[PDB]
Amino acid sequence: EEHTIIQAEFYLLPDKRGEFMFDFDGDEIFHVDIEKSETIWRLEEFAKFASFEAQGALANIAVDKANLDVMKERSNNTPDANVAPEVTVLSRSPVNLGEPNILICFIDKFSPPVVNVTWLRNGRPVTEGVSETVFLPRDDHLFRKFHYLTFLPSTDDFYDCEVDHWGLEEPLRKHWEFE
Amino acid sequence: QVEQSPSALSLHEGTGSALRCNFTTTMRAVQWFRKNSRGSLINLFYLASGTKENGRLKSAFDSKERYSTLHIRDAQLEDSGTYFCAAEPSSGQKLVFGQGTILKVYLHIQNPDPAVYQLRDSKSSDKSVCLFTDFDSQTNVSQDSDVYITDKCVLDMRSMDFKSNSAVAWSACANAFN
Amino acid sequence: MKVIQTPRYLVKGQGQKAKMRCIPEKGHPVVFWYQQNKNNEFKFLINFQNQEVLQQIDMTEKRFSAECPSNSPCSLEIQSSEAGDSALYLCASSLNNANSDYTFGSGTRLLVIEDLKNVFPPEVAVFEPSEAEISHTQKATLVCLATGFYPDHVELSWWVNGKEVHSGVCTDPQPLKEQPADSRYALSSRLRVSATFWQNPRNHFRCQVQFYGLSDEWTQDRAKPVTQIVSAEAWGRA
Amino acid sequence: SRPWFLEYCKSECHFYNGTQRVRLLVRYFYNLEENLRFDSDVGEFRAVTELGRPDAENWNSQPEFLEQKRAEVDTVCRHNYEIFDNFLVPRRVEPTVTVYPTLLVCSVSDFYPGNIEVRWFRKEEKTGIVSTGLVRNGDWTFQTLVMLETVYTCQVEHPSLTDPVTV
Amino acid sequence: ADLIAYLKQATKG
Ligand SMILES: *[C@@H]1O[C@H](CO)[C@@H](O)[C@H](O)[C@H]1NC(C)=O
Ligand SMILES: *[C@H]1O[C@H](CO)[C@@H](O)[C@H](O)[C@H]1NC(C)=O
Repeated sequence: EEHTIIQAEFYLLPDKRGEFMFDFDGDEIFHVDIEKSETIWRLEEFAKFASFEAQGALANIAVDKANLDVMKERSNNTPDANVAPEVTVLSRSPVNLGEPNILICFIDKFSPPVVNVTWLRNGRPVTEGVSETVFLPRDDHLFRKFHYLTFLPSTDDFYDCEVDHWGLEEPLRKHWEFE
Repeated sequence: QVEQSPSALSLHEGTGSALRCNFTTTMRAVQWFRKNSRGSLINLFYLASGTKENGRLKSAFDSKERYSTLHIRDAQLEDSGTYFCAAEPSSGQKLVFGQGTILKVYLHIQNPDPAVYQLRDSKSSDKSVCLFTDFDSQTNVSQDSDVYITDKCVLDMRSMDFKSNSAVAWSACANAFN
Repeated sequence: MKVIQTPRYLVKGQGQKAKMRCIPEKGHPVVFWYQQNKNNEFKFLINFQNQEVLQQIDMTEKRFSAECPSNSPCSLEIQSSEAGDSALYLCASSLNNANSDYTFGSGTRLLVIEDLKNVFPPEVAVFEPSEAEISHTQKATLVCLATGFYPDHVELSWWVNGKEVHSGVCTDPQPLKEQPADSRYALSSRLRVSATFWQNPRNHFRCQVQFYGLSDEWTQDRAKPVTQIVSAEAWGRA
Repeated sequence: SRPWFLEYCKSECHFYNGTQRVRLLVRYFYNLEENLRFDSDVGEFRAVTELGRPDAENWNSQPEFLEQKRAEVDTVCRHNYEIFDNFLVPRRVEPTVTVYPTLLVCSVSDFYPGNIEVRWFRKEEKTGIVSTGLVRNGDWTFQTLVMLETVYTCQVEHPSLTDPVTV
Repeated sequence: ADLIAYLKQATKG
């Protein structure tokens, strides 16, 4: 039984965004919605086996905010290059026409942890049946993230996952068809 | 939650005893305080594991077994007061306290000499109070009508290595303390 | 430094705001406020690292106002006092938010009453040693009495030859009620010295009682029963 | 390009054999650079770069902090394992296996944990095999495509299967 | 549904 539990937290400027999540063997256990101040379980079935007072996370965050100001003054506010993500799109299961499936947009090896993602069906943004994850930690300093698109496989529709980051010159789009 | 035992203790000088705190969950660490007569919480101990000795007091803590102990030896008057244990569950930013232990150190009266004197007011010979003093620890004092009788309390004349008890009544000094 | 809370005592009528001051240890950024009642039950109220709130309860949010202004003492203010706000307000500081090693201050003893109307300072008298005791024991015992004060918010101290004394002193654990049927309070203290020391006319004895009362607004004929020091004197006769 | 400033911390609880041997690793990151560590095996803070030195200085001079740190291997790391061992550790999701020609393809999807073995039988074939590798779905399920170059049986072994699954 | 423990962030400066 060789396992790893990771309490990953951070604060980012100038976006003024924070995060507090837990990680088990690479998968998110939960995170805390800072604005709504509540524990969001990655899988709904987790709630029956454990609990976490969200207050602690907001507290840590506030301290992260404080520490960040410290770190900025210590380094003379010395900025650093951005690291652009590698985007990959693939279905969750073997794709069958007419059979409900799921598209996975995988954004990996990037930082800072802030990106805008847009699902495109036939060039048009999609706001229905779209899920996303918070910024997940890797072994290294860089981040990871998943976006999900619910769909019905047809030969007429084509999809794109558009990812915008400060490390990129222009928004990066990865394509996917049934062909 | 914290179950702290016992509720109260009376110790004659130079005797010893133990306090105990039991926890219903994992604590990050434990802390022991003493509230003196003033009500000021003197810090006694902090420990996240193992044991610590500080003078006549020693404390232990086992987070896995969910308990902490405070031992007192060679009790002295200065030890009187209410002792409290306090601990943070490792799931919170908040502290949790025990019900507390009221400790009271009984003094040893070598040569008991009970007597009730009367004292005149320094500003006018009209007022006067009654002083019951020099009785031994065994003795107790009760409270009628407009007649007031304070509880007892011991004072320490260090320069003469001498200590004595006393109580005061005011409203005849012969009947005051029946 | 150390955790310093003021005022040590406080009294307010319902509806009035009751502010409490706290100064943390030197170099201690984390500050906590707890509430303890007479049943010795504690309740976390709010938490600070410097100026920013780390956490608070739902009550504090609505009824309390708390700040830790930079280069300024942290404060905790009740906006509209109730009888149930009567308790000991403990402030505690910490060096590191990670740490659980807290240092508590003296605390502020707040009392909330229907109206200030019953606020009376103490009357203080000093009673001289009895000839009987002096001859029978060769020791002189002074007694101080503070009487008819309310609430029971007093600090009694003995002063001898221009200096506070603790040796040979002991003060009643708690002030008693002059009438158990609310009530006005009374408190006594003993100072014992060698007969000789008392017989020396160069020695001066004073019982000093600090009273915590009003600051504030006073609408009544008698003088404003403000926070004051009432004292009584005795001299060494031979 | 655009400047950014990240205070990033990972508090890692490692378990070599359940609670047998537990290790706490606190890692501090600023921007792209890890600058400070607390390894429970060392019991002390250790700067990784110049930037983490002041912190190392400060916290290591706080006896009670270091003391509470060393205990967190038990207060936090042990405490949590006993919790997760109830639902996370013993988690098992059976894989779904499908064979189809695009070059024959064995599709093993929707399974947990990650460890799995996918073998091609023609007798077993150790040639003309390429796979996407293990792919994490982000939702506590894995998937993988193992393909056999042909011009046929697929066997799957996994902790969720008492007996192996075939074609 | 037991309560999960966590490290409280430490103060810098
Ligand atoms: C791992 O832990 C189990 C259960 O505690 C124990 O029986 C076993 O001996 C351990 N294995 C190793 C590699 O020591
Ligand atoms: C992401 O989108 C938001 C709103 O459209 C925008 O303000 C922000 O600059 C974008 N981030 C980039 C440029 O990656």
